[PDB]
Amino acid sequence: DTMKVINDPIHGHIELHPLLVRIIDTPQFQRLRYIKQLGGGYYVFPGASHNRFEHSLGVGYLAGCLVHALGEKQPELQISERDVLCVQIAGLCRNLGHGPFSHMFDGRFIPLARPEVKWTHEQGSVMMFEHLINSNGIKPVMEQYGLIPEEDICFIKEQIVGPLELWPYKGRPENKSFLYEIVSNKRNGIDVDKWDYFARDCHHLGIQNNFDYKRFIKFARVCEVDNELRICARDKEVGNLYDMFHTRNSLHRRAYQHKVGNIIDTMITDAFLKADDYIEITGAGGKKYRISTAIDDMEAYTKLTDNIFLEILYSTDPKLKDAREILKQIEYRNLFKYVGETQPTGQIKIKREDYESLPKEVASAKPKVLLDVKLKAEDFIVDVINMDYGMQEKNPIDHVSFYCKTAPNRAIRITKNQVSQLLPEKFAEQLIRVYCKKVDRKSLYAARQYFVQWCADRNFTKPQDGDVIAPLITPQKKEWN
Amino acid sequence: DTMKVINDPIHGHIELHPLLVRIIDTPQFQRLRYIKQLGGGYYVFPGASHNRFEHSLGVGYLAGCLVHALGEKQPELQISERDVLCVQIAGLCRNLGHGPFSHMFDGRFIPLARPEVKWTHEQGSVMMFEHLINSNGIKPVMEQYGLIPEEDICFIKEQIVGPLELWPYKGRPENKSFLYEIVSNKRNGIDVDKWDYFARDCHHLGIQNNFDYKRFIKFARVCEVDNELRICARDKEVGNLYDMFHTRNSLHRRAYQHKVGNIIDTMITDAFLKADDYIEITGAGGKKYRISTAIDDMEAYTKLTDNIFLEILYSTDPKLKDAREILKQIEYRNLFKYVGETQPTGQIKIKREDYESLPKEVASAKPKVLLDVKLKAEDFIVDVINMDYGMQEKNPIDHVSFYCKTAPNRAIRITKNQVSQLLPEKFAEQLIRVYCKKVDRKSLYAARQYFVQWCADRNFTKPQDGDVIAPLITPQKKEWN
Amino acid sequence: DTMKVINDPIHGHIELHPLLVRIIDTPQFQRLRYIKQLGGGYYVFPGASHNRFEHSLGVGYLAGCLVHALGEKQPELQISERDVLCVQIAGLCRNLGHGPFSHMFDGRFIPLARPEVKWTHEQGSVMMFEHLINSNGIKPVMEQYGLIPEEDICFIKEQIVGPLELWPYKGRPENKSFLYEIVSNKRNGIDVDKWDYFARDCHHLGIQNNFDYKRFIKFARVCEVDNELRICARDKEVGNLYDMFHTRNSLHRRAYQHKVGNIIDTMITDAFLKADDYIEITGAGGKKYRISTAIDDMEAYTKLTDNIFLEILYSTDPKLKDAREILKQIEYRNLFKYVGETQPTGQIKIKREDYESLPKEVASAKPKVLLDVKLKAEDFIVDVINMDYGMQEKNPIDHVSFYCKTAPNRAIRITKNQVSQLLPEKFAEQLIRVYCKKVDRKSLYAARQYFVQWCADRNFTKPQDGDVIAPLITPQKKEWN
Amino acid sequence: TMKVINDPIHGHIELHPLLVRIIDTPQFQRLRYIKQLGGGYYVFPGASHNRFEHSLGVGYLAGCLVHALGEKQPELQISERDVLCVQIAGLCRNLGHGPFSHMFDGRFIPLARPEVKWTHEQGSVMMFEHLINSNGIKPVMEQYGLIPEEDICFIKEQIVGPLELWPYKGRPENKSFLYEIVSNKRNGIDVDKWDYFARDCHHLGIQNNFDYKRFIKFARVCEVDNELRICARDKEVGNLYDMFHTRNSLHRRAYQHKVGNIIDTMITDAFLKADDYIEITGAGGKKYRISTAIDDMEAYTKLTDNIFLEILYSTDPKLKDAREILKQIEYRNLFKYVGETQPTGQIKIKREDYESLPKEVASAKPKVLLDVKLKAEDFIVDVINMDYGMQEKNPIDHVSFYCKTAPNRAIRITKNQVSQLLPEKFAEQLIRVYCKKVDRKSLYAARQYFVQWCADRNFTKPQDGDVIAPLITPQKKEWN
Ligand SMILES: NC1=NCN([C@H]2C[C@H](O)[C@@H](COP(=O)(O)OP(=O)(O)OP(=O)(O)O)O2)C(=O)N1
Ligand SMILES: NC1=NCN([C@H]2C[C@H](O)[C@@H](COP(=O)(O)OP(=O)(O)OP(=O)(O)O)O2)C(=O)N1
Ligand SMILES: NC1=NCN([C@H]2C[C@H](O)[C@@H](COP(=O)(O)OP(=O)(O)OP(=O)(O)O)O2)C(=O)N1
Ligand SMILES: NC1=NCN([C@H]2C[C@H](O)[C@@H](COP(=O)(O)OP(=O)(O)OP(=O)(O)O)O2)C(=O)N1
Ligand SMILES: [Mg+2]
Ligand SMILES: [Mg+2]
Ligand SMILES: [Mg+2]
Ligand SMILES: [Mg+2]
Repeated sequence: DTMKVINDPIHGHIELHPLLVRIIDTPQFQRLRYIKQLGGGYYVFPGASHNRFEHSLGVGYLAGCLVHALGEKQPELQISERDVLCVQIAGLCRNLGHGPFSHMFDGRFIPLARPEVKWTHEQGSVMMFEHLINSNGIKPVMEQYGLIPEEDICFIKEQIVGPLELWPYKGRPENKSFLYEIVSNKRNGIDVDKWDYFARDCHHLGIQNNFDYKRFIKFARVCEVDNELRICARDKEVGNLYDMFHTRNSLHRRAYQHKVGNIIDTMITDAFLKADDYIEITGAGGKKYRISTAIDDMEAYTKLTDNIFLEILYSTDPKLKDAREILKQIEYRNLFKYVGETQPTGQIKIKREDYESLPKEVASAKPKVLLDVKLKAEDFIVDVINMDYGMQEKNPIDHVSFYCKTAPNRAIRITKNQVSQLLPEKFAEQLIRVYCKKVDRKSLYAARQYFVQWCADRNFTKPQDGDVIAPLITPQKKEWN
Repeated sequence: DTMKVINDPIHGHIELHPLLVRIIDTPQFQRLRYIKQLGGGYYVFPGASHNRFEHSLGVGYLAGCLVHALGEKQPELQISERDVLCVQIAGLCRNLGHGPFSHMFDGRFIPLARPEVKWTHEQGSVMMFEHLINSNGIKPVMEQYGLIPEEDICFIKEQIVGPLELWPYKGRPENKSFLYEIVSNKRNGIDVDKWDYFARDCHHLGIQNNFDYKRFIKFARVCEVDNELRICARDKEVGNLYDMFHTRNSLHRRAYQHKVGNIIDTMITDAFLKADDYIEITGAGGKKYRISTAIDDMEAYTKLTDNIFLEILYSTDPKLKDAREILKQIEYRNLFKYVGETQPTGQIKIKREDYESLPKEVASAKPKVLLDVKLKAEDFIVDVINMDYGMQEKNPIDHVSFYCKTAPNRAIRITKNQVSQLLPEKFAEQLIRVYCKKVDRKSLYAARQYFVQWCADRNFTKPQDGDVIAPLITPQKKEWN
Repeated sequence: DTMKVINDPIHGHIELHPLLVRIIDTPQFQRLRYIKQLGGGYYVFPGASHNRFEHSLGVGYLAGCLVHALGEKQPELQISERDVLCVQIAGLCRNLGHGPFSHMFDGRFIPLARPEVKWTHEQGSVMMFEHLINSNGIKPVMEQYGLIPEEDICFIKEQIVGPLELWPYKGRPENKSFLYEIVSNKRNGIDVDKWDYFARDCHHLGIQNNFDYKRFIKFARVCEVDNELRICARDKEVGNLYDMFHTRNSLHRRAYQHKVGNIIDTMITDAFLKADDYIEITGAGGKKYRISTAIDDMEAYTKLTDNIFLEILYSTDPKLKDAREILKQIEYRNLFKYVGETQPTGQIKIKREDYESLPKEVASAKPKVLLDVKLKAEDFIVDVINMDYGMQEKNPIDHVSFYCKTAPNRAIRITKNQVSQLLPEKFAEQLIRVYCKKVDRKSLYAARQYFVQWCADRNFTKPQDGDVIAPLITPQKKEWN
Repeated sequence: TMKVINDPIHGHIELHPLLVRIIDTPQFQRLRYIKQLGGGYYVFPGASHNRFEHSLGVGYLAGCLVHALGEKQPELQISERDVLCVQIAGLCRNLGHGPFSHMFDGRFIPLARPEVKWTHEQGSVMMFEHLINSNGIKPVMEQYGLIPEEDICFIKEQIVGPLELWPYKGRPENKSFLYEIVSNKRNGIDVDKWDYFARDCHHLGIQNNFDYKRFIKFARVCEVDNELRICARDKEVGNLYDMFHTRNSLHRRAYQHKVGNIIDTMITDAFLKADDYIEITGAGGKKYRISTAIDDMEAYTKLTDNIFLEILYSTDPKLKDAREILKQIEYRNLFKYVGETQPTGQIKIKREDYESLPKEVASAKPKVLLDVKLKAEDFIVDVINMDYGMQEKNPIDHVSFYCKTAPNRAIRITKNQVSQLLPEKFAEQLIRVYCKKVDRKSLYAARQYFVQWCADRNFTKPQDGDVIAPLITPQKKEWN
């Protein structure tokens, strides 16, 4: 038996071992062909038609490259063909649990539709994996290639979700600790999933990627850090790591949190809410699930994809009128309208428990201005976006180990002051976007007065356009002028 | 009134006129987001997730580039804003008629489901364009921006499908003849649709593009050729024009006619045929249409997209069983198996009316070999692919006009023997691929012996691997050495 | 007369007006073919073989794109073909005054050869432009295309060096003020020269570019600011402008100030100092000049290119032995050895008058360790590098104007707090690199100890590898751990 | 420890320290001062790249191909030692290039030294010898497990072929396939091409059609006529025809560009007029000329693109003629392109005839009234042989393939098994004519002689023939 070759525009010709092919050629993996990587970003960036499927191949490919690289350079690590496959499998499978429109589903749909449940795509990836394995006769095929399903299935799932329950992992011991850093690096977020999506999202969005993962791979080594074996970067490359998270943040600003992309994701989510009662997805034993409950049964979830959008769009059932009308207004580009953007100030930190209350606050504002129409809470959306370097307030580069040229086996720490003064002083912040559902000229004018008035009242930053959109309101606030 | 900017990975930041934006923001154009450009090719090239929507924006942009370039260099042509917009609209809309999986629908499915009808995506584009214009109050918007609907609608349709019936066109006179060479060039095939898909398909497939469309635009001029003002290429660019069609042929060979890609298209088509009695598509006044009759009402056709594939795959209806199973086999990768490729020799052409007879002819071969199983006509698929330079046996470069540096207004002609001896002798050929529906080790062995024997019997070329797949058959034929 | 097309790998097919062709085809322009853009950088990045010539074509191209784009969108500015040509010429001739190995020459060599005189490549470009025009008969050709020599030459020089002495410019009035911001923007540094070197350097270096100059041009508008017409960016592009300076700093970190690149430049400069007396360059009327004095006569400077490197390398005269040995060490790669890098803490900064004393300070450190050799001051090279966003301590985005979508003719200001808390808190810093001229294991061992001890004594930052290269030294300083 | 180098084409390349010692010599570093495409840079301003970085990439790619063969097929017994000798050959096959690359051994040496037979390959072998001996590389080689007696011979043989029956001494015939990596004499499918396709394209602003990585992935070693050879996958045969189509296309667009070539020619004339006056020092202190530097490697080491500027900046009265030609280049006062034509039917122009062609053009008698009469010396006639690397032969007839169902069995694939759309011929000649007199009247005359001459010889009708010579082309019925 020989390898399958697959051509990918990002990575070129990738070789896939027959076990990986077996996993890929299943309904549970192929499902990822019908889930757009960037959700509603396709409706803003017309090149972003790419799906989770090809992203997963790439992650699997890169996990293999990193593990081979480490193995060829340091044979004393005892990296086995078995470890390589298990890392490739984890990389292939870490995106299995995504739902329709990727981050729209667990980021917006599930939290509103079922506020009580605790669901992430990572948890889904682990459940969908198990389902893939059992439904498809994968265990014997693993054994055929030297894998041991008892330990290795555990290893794979641990790589995706972390500790399943003082070394906390059963899949592998502390001397393979570095394997846990490849696919999903819980310590600092420097992993191959980022490296595929940087290169791949840039290719499709029409933005260029400034981070060189192949250079990182050539400089990476394993060293003993606090009695674990860990992946270490070369000292003088610390600048590139900082830039890696800078790039992540700027891809979030330019594309992933695009103000129209997010409002499209919001309109899609609203339509899913209105359709949730009347759509049925046949699960295991012929049982019936909703869009919001297909997450409890992997056989139903298997069939939950972006197709839901077009089920609703093309439906004739009058119970779906409301859902269908909202999708129709997306097609006509009759979208909820962007009013503006602001941030908090000092150490105001807007908590999740207060998200529901923000539209009422905006409608409660009392601008000293004569207004033709008057707007209510229902007429406002307030979207709160938590921008960070992947570790809330923490600097992930403080959780990175390095080595120097003169003694490559010796791990060292590097602080922000040892690198540059031109680096960020904070590593997290919030943006607040405000939109109005009432879109004629007179409503939009009013929305802008209320909005800027509210920014004034809450001591938020002056919107960039504030003097233009609300010249009677911005003189009131001393901090602004 | 301002231009929308859109960012395209192929062309960068494209500007859209408000009238173009009102056309794009309709159900009839937006449906092109759910039709893959390369149909089944996504299932072989994982980067080829792109859809018809982004290709159409590009054709529209490049149509505008070529018409602006001509207008700037040659003001005497009297090219107006109005002409520019109609060329852009024809370019944006020339792909409106595509069905599910693009060329699969009009090249595999409709010929087999509706043999009696003359259907092309071109004729669909015109029907869909009229439906788009009437359904969305576009005629007053055209008038708002200085177009004259009865004249300009005719012009737009003529650019897409040719004369609607001296000078055969009603929309513009012969002094504007060159404008009909931009979006769909019936004389020699050199047009902006090709240029967009060379660049876009190559970006997504992972095969680099070798044709430079920007260089062609820099050198393009309008000259008088037999009493019409036509587009002329610079003399010493003739070589790049030959390379253009060489590139087109190369992409057909590597990607568009990939042997697995074509058989996935075949399987899907099969699923669609078995499903066609049962799928209802709701059209005008709530009447119901079939997949095969959606082409008869544009309201229904508006809703006929790649969605149909997943409607079938996720159906529970027992009546859709056989269709659903074929699509499920695609997911497991249990595909009909490729047996080999051959071509006709000498004078033999194979006409479209002989296609049905071929699986029978393969089944009737009598290979002199020990064969465990016996295969019937219904076990074989025979795909006949007509490969050419866009004009059957004709050299399209014989239908291009050139100018020289010393007399830029004087059109000339250039023959093949004035360019190079390293150019093709013929400009059309046929490939014949044979596949087997039974996929076991023994049926496949038999399939190979029938196929190679059939090749020998019909005097076709020796398959490349023929001495390996049937070592006992290929000795018999002296022509094969 | 028609346009020359040139194919550039960065911009594609650029059209050049016949006047521009005439300026280009002179010894004074063609000179730039023999001057490497990145100096000694090619000896580290083997892709960086590019010369100032192609970069100059690119700057002129982009200068025309920006002026044409402003003209098309805003006809009310009265941009004439005259203005376009002059801006293009200023763009082409901006780099005429570079010397051998570009920034090496005016950044290292001239300051050490002729400490008293003050020479910049900007003034060199103005003096070389004049000599180009005068020696080649360009004035009459200017007039043949409707330029007015006395106004327009003044305008061209002014766009390069700024005012030649309260509206300070003679070449154009205040109502064309925006034209002074295209080629060399003295207010904030946002200009087309950067845009060309970002794309070009990246293409050659093998590092990818994050900045989209074409997006910036699409969003640019001229608006009234303090009673001046200025170029304004769209408000919500403010983040991209910050990203632009971030990309510049990043290229300086990775490439332009590479530690080995800089030392090669330093070694080359040392060879030129040793050669300076003996190399003769013939200027106006057979007067003889040195490498250091060819900047006084433009006929000599025309003949001063990277060729100097090879004339020294290939020489056999005993007078040049010392120069020739240093260049031979470059070939053998027996370079001065990098010791390490630190930065100053607090807001101490090292003034340019202290730079000479710094090698003596390093030799005067007394690390408490067995050293087999003592090093003297002349064994050390100390390279101090100012990193900023182009305006020393200042935020150049404070000197940029913006407009918003609701009133596109109203200029506004945006402050750093209106953008992001993730931005740099400072805009300038110093790097200090230390190298040793004695390269054997013992001397380098000692240099590391002198070095780290000198960092400790001065309260500079702990070198990243300090614990590894000087473990007997770093324990003394409590703050380091 | 490896050194890492960032190349824009290939990315981060790892160099074994033995490679680094070869590279860090005067003999290898001189390749920094020799442009890959010669006078091409004077037409394509992106093509500033030199032979140095091309050499690195051929070295990297030779390494990639041998490694990949070793990993896929351990039964070939490819050792670390074999990998290093193949990387060195790859690295060193360009060492013998002279100023402006193909200008030097294509134009200047054949005119200045017609007596001698000289190629850049021979020069790469002589330069490699000098590199080794001048820099103490033999003991460094021993230190990494190489054996200089055998391994120097193997490296040389990889560049130049056999140095006089299995013809090779550097390796036995079980390692036959290793001779097919750096410079493949059987069919021209080697890594030198792959690097230049990608590199030249990147700098020229033309996009490359060929996927070398895909080729490496599908490559295998099989036995073919009692010899191990690199074989390709059967279905990749179309890609191989494409590779040669790409090569020809790059020749047409860039390497034989009508002005690039005429700049090479002018530079070549400059070097001919300077040859008596430039002196370059060699071993034992002996002086050599531009034309005789090839006889002494210590002198040849100092002979690079710098000679062009030494001539351009010179003050010596004796160099004035050579200096003026180079100054004509700066001012863009070039010899003028007149046109292009080809022979017809079986006609083939012989290399002994090239000299006489300008006499033929000047001796033509166009029926047109002319102000100027032009002599033989006013014309340059450039004959360019365009092929698929093997004169009239199809290189894909010399490639071995394997199919999926029997990967160890070599097969042959004929052109009719592939496509009817492929070339029927694999070689042709282009004839370009230029005039050294550049005034409008001379150029108009040059055009009438040229088209008359094409008509006399029954060559192809130039493409612009009815426009440039409307009074000459109606005489020829074959043309209309
Ligand atoms: N010339 C060419 N053909 C295919 N191709 C892409 C498609 C796919 O991503 C990858 C492997 O395709 P290939 O056709 O080699 O594989 P297949 O499985 O059909 O053939 P087999 O080896 O089983 O006969 O490359 C590609 O980029 N270029
Ligand atoms: N930083 C960045 N933003 C957007 N963008 C892409 C997306 C889209 O194809 C094109 C225009 O987006 P923009 O955000 O400018 O338009 P929008 O309509 O949302 O803003 P408006 O002008 O209405 O306020 O650019 C892009 O590539 N990079
Ligand atoms: N096929 C091809 N040829 C040239 N070329 C590049 C080189 C050069 O930068 C630009 C213009 O070259 P061209 O050959 O068109 O100009 P030339 O001046 O020799 O021809 P003329 O028009 O005077 O006859 O394009 C290019 O990319 N591809
Ligand atoms: N950030 C960055 N730096 C360098 N670089 C390029 C230059 C060069 O071709 C290759 C290796 O450079 P590096 O700086 O890593 O090596 P050097 O020999 O100086 O460091 P050492 O390891 O000896 O300390 O990469 C690169 O692309 N990006
Ligand atoms: Mg296959
Ligand atoms: Mg908008
Ligand atoms: Mg020309
Ligand atoms: Mg180093």
